[PDB]
Amino acid sequence: SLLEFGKMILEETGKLAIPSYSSYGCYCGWGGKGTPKDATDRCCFVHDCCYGNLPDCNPKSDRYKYKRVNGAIVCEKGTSCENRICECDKAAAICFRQNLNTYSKKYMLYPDFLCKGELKC
Amino acid sequence: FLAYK
Repeated sequence: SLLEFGKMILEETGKLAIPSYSSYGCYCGWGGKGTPKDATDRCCFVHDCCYGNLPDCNPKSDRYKYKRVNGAIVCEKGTSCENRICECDKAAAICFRQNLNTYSKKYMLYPDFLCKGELKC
Repeated sequence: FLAYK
């Protein structure tokens, strides 16, 4: 679920998901078009594709269970949708952590008209 | 904070 993914992002990165990732670039938090602006935005593009792979799941509201094993995120077994949604969110949180070194505040509230073209998942 | 994305 969205709130759960937000907490995972905060725990991972130390950034609050809103406002740090909720409107970043072309893909983080809204939008479906254009070339991702940077590696962080690419994480969101891939996460959007990940959710897109699950058209009969509901990642915004469906809560999955996961644990931290030392630092490792381990998705615990729930329904197939929860397992799949968890792996999507785990990957995005890791991706965000891997790219904090290039995260740029200049892409927060990035305007829609600068995001053009379909990029296929 | 830390819902969205």
